[PDB]
Formats: sequence, structure tokens, C-alpha cells
Amino acid sequence: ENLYFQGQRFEIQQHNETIGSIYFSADYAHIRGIEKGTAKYFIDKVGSKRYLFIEYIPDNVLNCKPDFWKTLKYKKDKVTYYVYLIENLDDEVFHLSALQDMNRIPIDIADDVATMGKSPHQNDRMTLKLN
Ligand SMILES: [Cl-]
Repeated sequence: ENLYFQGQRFEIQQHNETIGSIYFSADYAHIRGIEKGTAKYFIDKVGSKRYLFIEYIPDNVLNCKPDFWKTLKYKKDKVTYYVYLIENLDDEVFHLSALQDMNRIPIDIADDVATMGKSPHQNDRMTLKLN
């Protein structure tokens, strides 16, 4: 698979406020917010862009604005993933940007996420700052 974030720890920011830390291993995001949590994840590079596929993290763990979760969904096996465009500004500042959703069943081919552009509302985007 894709090891772009594997072994990396980021500070999580939303609306210029720190809301916790996230550490990515081979299979899970390890979240330290109000509480600890884990989320299955994977990264897919299609063309020039990279996309983060991540399970929902509840606000009892990571207290972020709920419309951050308004994005394209991917379903592999029984786990549903929330898909984000990873933007790398300078190898320090990263964004998790929500994508446009569809009026159809979740994508079953990871690469087919590229057929969708960014969400018109980007104000609830996550900022990851590399440690
Ligand atoms: Cl796939």
C-alpha cells in the first residue's frame, strides 16, 4: 500500500485551534484529543494527488466541527471511510480537504475517488502540522 504518512505524528488544527495529535502507523491513525482513539486508514495516490481514507473519529475523542465529515465515502469490506484530498504546502503544513459527495452508493475502487473535485465549502478543513 501507500506509506506517505506511516510513522508520522501531526498536530491537529481546525479554525486555527489545536484539537489534538494524530500518529499514523501502517494500519491505524492513533488520535490523542479529549480522549484517545483509533481509526482505520489508508492513502491512495492517483495521478498527482494523494487521498486520505479514514474511519469516522467521534467528537468524544476528537472535538472538530461535524461538517468536516461532509465528504465522499468509500466502502471496503464492512468499514466505511471518509475521503480527503491531502494538500502538502511545504512538508510542514498539510490540509485534509473534504471532497464533493454523490447521490450514489460508496465507491468500491479507491482510484475512482479522483473523479471528484474538492468540496465548495473548505472552511472546516483540517490542518496537520508535522512534528
Ligand atoms: Cl480498491
